Amino acid sequence: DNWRYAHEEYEGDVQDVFAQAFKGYVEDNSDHTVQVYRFGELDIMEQTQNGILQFVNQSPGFTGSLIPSAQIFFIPYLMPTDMDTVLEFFDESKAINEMFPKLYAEHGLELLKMYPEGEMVVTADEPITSPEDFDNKKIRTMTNPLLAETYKAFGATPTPLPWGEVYGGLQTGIIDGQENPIFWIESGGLYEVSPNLTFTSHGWFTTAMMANQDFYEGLSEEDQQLVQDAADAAYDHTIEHIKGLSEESLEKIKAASDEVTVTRLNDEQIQAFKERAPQVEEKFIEMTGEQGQELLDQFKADLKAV
Ligand SMILES: CC1=N[C@H](C(=O)O)CCN1
Ligand SMILES: [Mg+2]
Ligand SMILES: [Mg+2]
Ligand SMILES: [Mg+2]
Ligand SMILES: [Mg+2]
Repeated sequence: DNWRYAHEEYEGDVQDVFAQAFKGYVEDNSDHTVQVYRFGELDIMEQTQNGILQFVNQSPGFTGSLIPSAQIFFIPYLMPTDMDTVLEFFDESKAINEMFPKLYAEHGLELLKMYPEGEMVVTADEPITSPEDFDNKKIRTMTNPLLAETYKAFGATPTPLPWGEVYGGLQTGIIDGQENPIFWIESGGLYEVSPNLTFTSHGWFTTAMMANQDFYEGLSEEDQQLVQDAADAAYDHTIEHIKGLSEESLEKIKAASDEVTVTRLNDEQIQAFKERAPQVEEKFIEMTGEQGQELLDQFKADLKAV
């Protein structure tokens, strides 16, 4: 059979590395093919829920509108800063590995893997060292309600836009900045039009890969196990890919542009942003109720454990 798989990124980007590794495993261990669509090549969540696509890689930044619990990743300062700790969290978290699949299943999706891509970095038309520096800045975010609340809490004017409108928007001043991992800032050339990078340490860009659940449940036991084993292979390959990637990506940006500036917030500057985090957490629970509180409690337990 041929299984269609869509993701949000371009050739060679972190989601594509995961996708090609998944494809490779399926094709090396079966007679099936995986047809991968990169960004723009086909909405993708709609097409997966209605069965046009078999697999989709969608980030909580977008899925959080449909699946409110996925907004948890946008509570700032909740996630750890360092790669090693984040990796252990994604490996061991009940919230990630048991609770989230149930929440996705409510929407007709078989959640196969969640994984990190890289630390979130702000880019803007000036260095952002305090919430006051965000005042009257239009900062583009992905399109979920809580992420807009995070940026409002930080002092910015969130301008939730889809990805396609971002480069041009920064170029012509529709927006004043954005947030993304360094590998994407590099690969998308965003540093050309948004040259001041600030490492706020507030979060990680994370993503999820899932199947249409009716499709998955219709597969033979053998093929279901093939998919699980492919997802595991892809996860391991991708985790190895992201090791050192942010550092390499930043060196590439510095090599390409003398106009780029890098601001790393110190502990005092970080605390000023962390002061804004609790009211975001309360909005998350007001958006998700007792079920959201249960997830958040487990997510926090899991972070304590690592
Ligand atoms: C890192 C990344 N950013 C996109 C965005 O900010 O819309 C979505 C796909 N991947
Ligand atoms: Mg100002
Ligand atoms: Mg204002
Ligand atoms: Mg150098
Ligand atoms: Mg040069």
